Amino acid sequence: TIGRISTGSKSLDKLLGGGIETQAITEVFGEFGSGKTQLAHTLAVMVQLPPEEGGLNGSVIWIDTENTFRPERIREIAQNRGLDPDEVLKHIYVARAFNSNHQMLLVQQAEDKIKELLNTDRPVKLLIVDSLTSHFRSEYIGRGALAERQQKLAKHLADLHRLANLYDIAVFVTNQVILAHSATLRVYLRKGKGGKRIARLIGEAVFSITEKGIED
Ligand SMILES: Nc1nc2c(ncn2[C@@H]2O[C@H](COP(=O)(O)OP(=O)(O)OP(=O)(O)O)[C@@H](O)[C@H]2O)c(=O)[nH]1
Ligand SMILES: [Mg+2]
Repeated sequence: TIGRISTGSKSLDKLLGGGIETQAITEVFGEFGSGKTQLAHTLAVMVQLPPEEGGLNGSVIWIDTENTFRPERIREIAQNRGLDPDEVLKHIYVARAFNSNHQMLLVQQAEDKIKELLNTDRPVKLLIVDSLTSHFRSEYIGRGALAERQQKLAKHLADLHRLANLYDIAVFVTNQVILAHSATLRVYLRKGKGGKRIARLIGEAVFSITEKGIED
């Protein structure tokens, strides 16, 4: 069965069919400030809620490539949704990827953690890669790079799709914006009037960024 993780926004959840899915890679893409990292921090709390509150009683693996994970933003979102900020942080396993090759290795390490927690009452249910593409865009540049970059990212995305399907995990990846993509679901995020963010699947959802992370 596909699990669904609430985003915190009822509007965005509706657009997604109820939340971010397990057994799928969901890519959010959009310009600087569009909400990609804030959505990631909000899902890393939401997935820890029980299912009747929109979570999967799950743990989180987060591969951070631009040093934008903020443990205090997690604690705030958790505190404000009525969860213990330190227990929520204990269930997020963060690793910094130093380059695209290290990023690829970290996905194989993630399988070790996933296997370990599979017999626990908080199995990994969410794997975040923020940003999926930043290192690949820095490292593979110039004539011949398009093909090489796309082949390396296809292998990385295949590794991630295997973990999502084999272990019933939601994979959530971000991309800052003609080239091919292989996410299961692609969600375009942009800034709207009045501080809102607007999401479109590639209706529209509208959400805010608040003390609770993301919400309508
Ligand atoms: N309340 C709160 N808002 C924040 C915080 N950090 C960022 N924001 C707001 O959230 C908006 C969305 O930011 P992000 O999710 O980081 O943007 P992004 O899409 O990841 O951007 P890039 O990483 O630059 O591609 C920002 O414009 C800020 O207005 C925070 O720690 N607390
Ligand atoms: Mg970001």
